[PDB]
Amino acid sequence: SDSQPVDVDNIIDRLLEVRGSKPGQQVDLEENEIRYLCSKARSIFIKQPILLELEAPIKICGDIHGQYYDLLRLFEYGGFPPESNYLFLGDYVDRGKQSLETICLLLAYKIKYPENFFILRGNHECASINRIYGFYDECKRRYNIKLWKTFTDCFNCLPIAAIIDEKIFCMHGGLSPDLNSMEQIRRVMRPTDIPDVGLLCDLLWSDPDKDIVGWSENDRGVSFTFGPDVVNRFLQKQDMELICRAHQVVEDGYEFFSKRQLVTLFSAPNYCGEFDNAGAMMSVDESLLCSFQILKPA
Ligand SMILES: [Mn+2]
Ligand SMILES: [Mn+2]
Repeated sequence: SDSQPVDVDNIIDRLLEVRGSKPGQQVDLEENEIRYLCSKARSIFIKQPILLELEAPIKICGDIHGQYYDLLRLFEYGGFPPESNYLFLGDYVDRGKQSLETICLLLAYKIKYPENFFILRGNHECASINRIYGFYDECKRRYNIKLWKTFTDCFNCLPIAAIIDEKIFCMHGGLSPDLNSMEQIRRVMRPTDIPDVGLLCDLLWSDPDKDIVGWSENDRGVSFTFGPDVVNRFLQKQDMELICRAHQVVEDGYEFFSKRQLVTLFSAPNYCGEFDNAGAMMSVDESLLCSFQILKPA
């Protein structure tokens, strides 16, 4: 009577209520509502495979980094669920100052539309990184450290890659020298933190590099860079048409690599208030043709 079961439809309403407002306006979610979001989505993440098999049509977004009103802006261009299906590619928290609203809306939509809304792990969906780039501060300030740990236990169960109609391979970062076969991705055990070495690390951290042949060291201090030859060989070996990744700011919101064999998507316009970039959202139709909706910075 005083207690109630958490209602996901009700939480989505309060999250979308600030649509007509200024960036900065928060959303009071109750601490048990957020634990419900984390625990219910965690259960869905664990049931669903760690390598998602998805079907077009689908809209795809890159990094968000707590720019919550840009998340709302993306849904205004793409169609609020369930009007469009979605795949997000990671990096939901840190750097911006409304990571809480950002991840909460995504978890809510994962729970409400579990067969039509999908989110992948990025390298900022790890307790170690997000305790230096902002999400830890934000949870502590607005709630408490124990809630932040509820998020990271959930983050540790996030799927790590996706395949769209056997032809588009999707991940936050890039390829790995240890990616022997897709089965190796399916066997990655959850929950786990992101290691400093190995297949899972590279999937969430590696970068393409136009000026390299093969694999070289990554200036991020972790994982590697790969050249156009690496993408070419992987698509031949795996019989696929496109790698769709995020993880890097790109001026026009999207940017191809190795003769359009790989695309980088970035969905946070005017990233950090510094970069003057657009955001892009990639639309994949049943013919597996890709088009881009562009969100220029306000
Ligand atoms: Mn990022
Ligand atoms: Mn990243």
